[PDB]
Amino acid sequence: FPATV
Amino acid sequence: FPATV
Amino acid sequence: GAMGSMERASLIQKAKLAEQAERYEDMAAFMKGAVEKGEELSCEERNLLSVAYKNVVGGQRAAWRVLSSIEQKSNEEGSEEKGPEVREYREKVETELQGVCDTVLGLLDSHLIKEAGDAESRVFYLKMKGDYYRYLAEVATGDDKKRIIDSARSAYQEAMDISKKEMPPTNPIRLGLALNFSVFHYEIANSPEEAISLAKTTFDEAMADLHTLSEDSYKDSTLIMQLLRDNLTLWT
Amino acid sequence: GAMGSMERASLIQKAKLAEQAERYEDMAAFMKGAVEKGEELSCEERNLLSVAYKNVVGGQRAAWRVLSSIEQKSNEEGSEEKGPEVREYREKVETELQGVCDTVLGLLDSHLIKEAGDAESRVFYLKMKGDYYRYLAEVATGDDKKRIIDSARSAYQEAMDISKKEMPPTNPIRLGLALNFSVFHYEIANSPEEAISLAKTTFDEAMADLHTLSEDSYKDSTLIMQLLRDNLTLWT
Ligand SMILES: *CC(=O)NCC1CCN(C(=O)C2(Nc3ccccc3)CCCCC2)CC1
Ligand SMILES: *CC(=O)NCC1CCN(C(=O)C2(Nc3ccccc3)CCCCC2)CC1
Ligand SMILES: [Mg+2]
Ligand SMILES: [Mg+2]
Ligand SMILES: [Mg+2]
Ligand SMILES: [Mg+2]
Repeated sequence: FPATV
Repeated sequence: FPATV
Repeated sequence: GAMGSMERASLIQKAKLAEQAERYEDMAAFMKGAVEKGEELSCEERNLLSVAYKNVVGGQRAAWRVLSSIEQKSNEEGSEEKGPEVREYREKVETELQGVCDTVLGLLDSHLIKEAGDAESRVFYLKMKGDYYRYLAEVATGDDKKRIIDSARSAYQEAMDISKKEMPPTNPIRLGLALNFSVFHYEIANSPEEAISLAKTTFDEAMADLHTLSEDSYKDSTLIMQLLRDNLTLWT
Repeated sequence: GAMGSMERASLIQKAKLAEQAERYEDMAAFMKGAVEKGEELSCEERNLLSVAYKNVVGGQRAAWRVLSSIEQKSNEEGSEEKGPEVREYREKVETELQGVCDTVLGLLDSHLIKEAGDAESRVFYLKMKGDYYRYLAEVATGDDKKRIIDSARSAYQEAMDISKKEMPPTNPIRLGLALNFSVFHYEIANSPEEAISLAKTTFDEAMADLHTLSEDSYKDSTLIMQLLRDNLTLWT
C-alpha cells in the first residue's frame, strides 16, 4: 500500500 | 509491567 | 440489547471476523451478545470472550496510566497550574474502564459462573472475575478500595482451590490463573514475597509434570511457564 | 453537540492528551468540538484535527480491507457458503467509515474551507477534502462512484492550483498534497502514468529548492520527498 500523509 | 494472560 | 436480534452462531462468526480485523470493541460487543443468549460457552467461545475484553480493557489501562502519569507530574512542586482538564480526562477514561469491568463482571454474575460446573469453565470464569476486580483495584482510591481488592483475592482464591484439586499443574488455565494471582499479590496486595513464592512454586510444579505431555501440550504449558520466569526475573 | 459545553482551549488541551494516550477517537471528538466553536484553526490545531481523523479512518480502512478480502475469497469457486455474516460485518465497518468521512467533509464544508484565505490553510483543507472523498471512493460501488471520484479530483486540483501559485516547491503541505494526489491517480483514477509523472516532477522540483532551506525545514521537506521516492520505487 502506497505512502500518504 | 509484569506479564498476565 | 442491540445484539438481541442476531443469531448466536452469527455473533460468534462475527466475533472471529472482528478479531481478524483487530476490531476488539466490536468483538467484545458480539461476545456479550452471545453470552446474553443464555447458553453456556464452549472453550473456544470462552477464549473469544476473554480475548475481546482483554484487548479493550488493556487499551483503556494503558491510556489511564499515561494520563495518571501526566496528572501526577502536574501535582509536583514547580509544575504550572493547567486547570482541571488532565483530571477530567483521566476521570473520563477511568469511568469508561470501570464500565467495561462492570460489564464483564455482570456477565460473569448473570449467569456464567453459576452455570459453570466443569473445572475448566469454572476456573476460567473465576480467574476472569479476579482479573476484572484487579483492574477496578488499579484505579480505586475510595471507601470501597479494600472491598474491591478483597473481591479480586476471593475470586482468585476460589479459582486456585478448584484448580489445585481438579487440574494438572501444567494445565494452561491453572498456569495463567497463578501467573495473574501472583501479579495481584505483587502489584495490588503489596505482597511481593507471596507473588514470588506463588510464581516459583507454580513454575516448579509445572516443570515436574511436563514429562506427561504431548508436544503440543508442552508448547502451551511452557509458553506460560516462561511468563512466570519473566516475572520472577523482573522481581528478583 | 456533546462538546458544546467545553471551552475551546480545554478541547484543544484534551485533544493533545488524547494523542499522548493514543485515544484517537476521543482526539477526533475533541477536535470536532473545537472546530464547531466557529473560530478559524491555527496551524497546530489543523494538524491535531488531521492527525485525529487520519488515525480513526486509517484503522477503519485497514479493517475494511481485511473484511473485503475475506468476502472476496468467500465468492470464489469452491468456497463453502457461510451465509450473510461476512457481507453484513463488512457493511457495518463500511457504514461507520463513511460516517467518519461525512463528518470530516461536513466540518470542511461548514465552514472551514470558506473561511480559509491564506494559502497554507486553504490548501491544507482542500487536501483533506480530497483525502476523505478518496476514502469514500475506496469503498464506493454504486450510481455515485464516478461523482465521488470526481469530487476528490476537484478538491485535489484546486489545492494543487493554489499550492503551485502560492507556496514554494518544498512546502510540506504542497509536498503532502502532491504525494496524496499521486496516490489518488494510481489507486482510484486508474492513471498510473499520471501518478508517476506527478510524484517525479514534485520530487525533482523540491530537490532544486532545498538549497534555500534551514536545516529544520530541510528535514521536514526531505521526509516527504522520501515518501514520494518510496512510491516511485513501488510503481516502477
Ligand atoms: C477450554 C478453556 O476454557 N480454554 C482456555 C484455553 C487454554 C489457555 N489459553 C492460553 O494458553 C493463552 N491464554 C490464556 C491462558 C490461561 C488463561 C486464560 C487465557 C495463553 C496466553 C497466550 C494466549 C493463549 C487460552 C485457551
Ligand atoms: C501550518 C499548517 O497547516 N501546517 C501543516 C504542517 C506541515 C506538514 N506536516 C507534516 O510535514 C507531516 N504531515 C502532513 C504533511 C502535509 C500535509 C498534511 C500532513 C508530514 C508527515 C508526517 C507527519 C507530519 C504537518 C504539519
Ligand atoms: Mg473516578
Ligand atoms: Mg501456597
Ligand atoms: Mg455499503
Ligand atoms: Mg502536470
